[PDB]
Amino acid sequence: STIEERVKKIIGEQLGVKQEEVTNNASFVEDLGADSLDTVELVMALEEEFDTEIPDEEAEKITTVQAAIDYINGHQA
Amino acid sequence: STIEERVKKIIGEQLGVKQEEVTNNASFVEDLGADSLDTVELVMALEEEFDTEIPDEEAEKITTVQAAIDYINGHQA
Amino acid sequence: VDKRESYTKEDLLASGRGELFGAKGPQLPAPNMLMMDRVVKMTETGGNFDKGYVEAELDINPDLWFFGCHFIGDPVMPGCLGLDAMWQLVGFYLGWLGGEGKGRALGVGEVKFTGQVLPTAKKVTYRIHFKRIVNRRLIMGLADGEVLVDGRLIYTASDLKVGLFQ
Amino acid sequence: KRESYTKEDLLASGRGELFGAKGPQLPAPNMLMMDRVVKMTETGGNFDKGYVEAELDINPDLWFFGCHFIGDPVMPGCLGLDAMWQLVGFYLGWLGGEGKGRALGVGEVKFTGQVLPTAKKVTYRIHFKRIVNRRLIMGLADGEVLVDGRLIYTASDLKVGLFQD
Ligand SMILES: *C(CCCCCCC)CS(O)(O)CCCNC(=O)CCNC(=O)[C@H](O)C(C)(C)COP(*)(=O)O
Ligand SMILES: *[C@@H](CCCCCCC)CS(O)(O)CCCNC(=O)CCNC(=O)[C@H](O)C(C)(C)COP(*)(=O)O
Repeated sequence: STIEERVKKIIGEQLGVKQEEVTNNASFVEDLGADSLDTVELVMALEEEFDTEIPDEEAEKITTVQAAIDYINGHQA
Repeated sequence: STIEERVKKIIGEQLGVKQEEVTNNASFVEDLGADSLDTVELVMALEEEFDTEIPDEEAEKITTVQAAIDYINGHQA
Repeated sequence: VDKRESYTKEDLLASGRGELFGAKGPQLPAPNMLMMDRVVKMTETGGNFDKGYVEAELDINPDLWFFGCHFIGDPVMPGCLGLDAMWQLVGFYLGWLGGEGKGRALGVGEVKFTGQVLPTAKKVTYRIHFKRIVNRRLIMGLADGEVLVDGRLIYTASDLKVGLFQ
Repeated sequence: KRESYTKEDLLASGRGELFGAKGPQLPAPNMLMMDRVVKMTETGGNFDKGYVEAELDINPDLWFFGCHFIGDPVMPGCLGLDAMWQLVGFYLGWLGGEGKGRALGVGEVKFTGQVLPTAKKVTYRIHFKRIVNRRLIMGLADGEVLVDGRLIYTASDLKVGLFQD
């Protein structure tokens, strides 16, 4: 599962938080310090790294680390 | 590729010309239209492509396609 | 908002008052930060990525305020104001599409200034090529831009980013 | 040479009266985007190749707040970016460089917070990476903009040059 760890790497970089803080059920907005901008850039960073376009309202539902992981899994296989 | 062709490519894109223009005798400013910014950027692009540092006093003498080639082949080809 | 494909200076001054795209739409800056006199073309498709295009102009006159101070005895149009025009135009476009919120520049990738605008010039032209519009809690536009003076390309900006926020 | 400059020194710079007759000028008001230069060193900064720190006091009477935007005042990001270009250029002059200043570009700029008229002070930090002394004298640097101690803008690879004729 390179997926789960690679996604945690991207989230950590984009939201500028520590490796320790990127737990699986952590909320980008509530738990991490993410605003509306960090969130857009986050999803766009996932699109760029893994080569997958997903419309804006497939996103706005990816709110946590589990969601991002879960979502990209299905689109990678 | 050869040192000669990599140097020519960098010169080409940096100065906005394709290879048939980049002749060994071609002078950056007299023949290829470079200004003071283009020449600074060109030599820096050379430093980066060939992973070498060129001092300003040296850079100042790189004014033709052949001089860039000779410089790179001489340090340390 | 009823899309038109071009806008006059009066339309742009109305935009600065909040009276062009309705109160909830973004505003342009008013003078002296407004950096265009008109928008001459706006399309939903077209541009280098076929995802949208805007073209705008600014008339050049030696009495423009910035020539007097940047610099004393050496007038030139500040590059930062050309870049602001491009951010202004991205935000304006988001409004034109119907986006609501306050406009904010978010950043830019590479900017290159290779020539200058002198007070003897006639006209500066801005071209914006849209790459992506994100319609989320934040509305964001991503574009490349070009600035020309009298037909001559002088500035480029990759990955201009502007958003509308609530 | 001095390592810090007052408002009066920066106004002198805009009249071409601080460095040499041949040194670069800062912009005059209303394009001058600092009130003071607090520190300037040849070493130090994140790359140990030069550092500048400067400040701008924030007051609701500043011209740009009235027009950008009416009903929603905020300091234009482009003007904070111009302060960074101004400081890179000022630094080249400070080292004794001759010619007219010109911004050349920047690599990437991110704006993650804003300056409201209720803020007290904006701080600019410039970290030099490289100076090229050729017919064009060019400085390359990273910049940071902070408001009341919080980082809000970053710029990588600010480029400014001093040119003749
Ligand atoms: C004001 C801000 C500059 C801050 C410098 C302060 C130092 C005191 C003037 S602008 O820089 O904003 C002018 C607009 C942007 N840049 C330009 O117009 C210059 C673009 N580049 C060129 O024209 C060429 O590269 C030049 C002439 C510089 C090459 O020189 P060379 O051939 O001798
Ligand atoms: C005005 C010129 C821009 C004109 C473009 C709009 C025309 C309609 C001044 S600036 O936009 O440049 C102010 C520059 C500083 N940048 C900002 O203030 C926004 C920076 N980003 C943020 O503050 C966050 O990303 C926020 C919190 C606003 C994200 O919002 P989100 O949680 O919904």
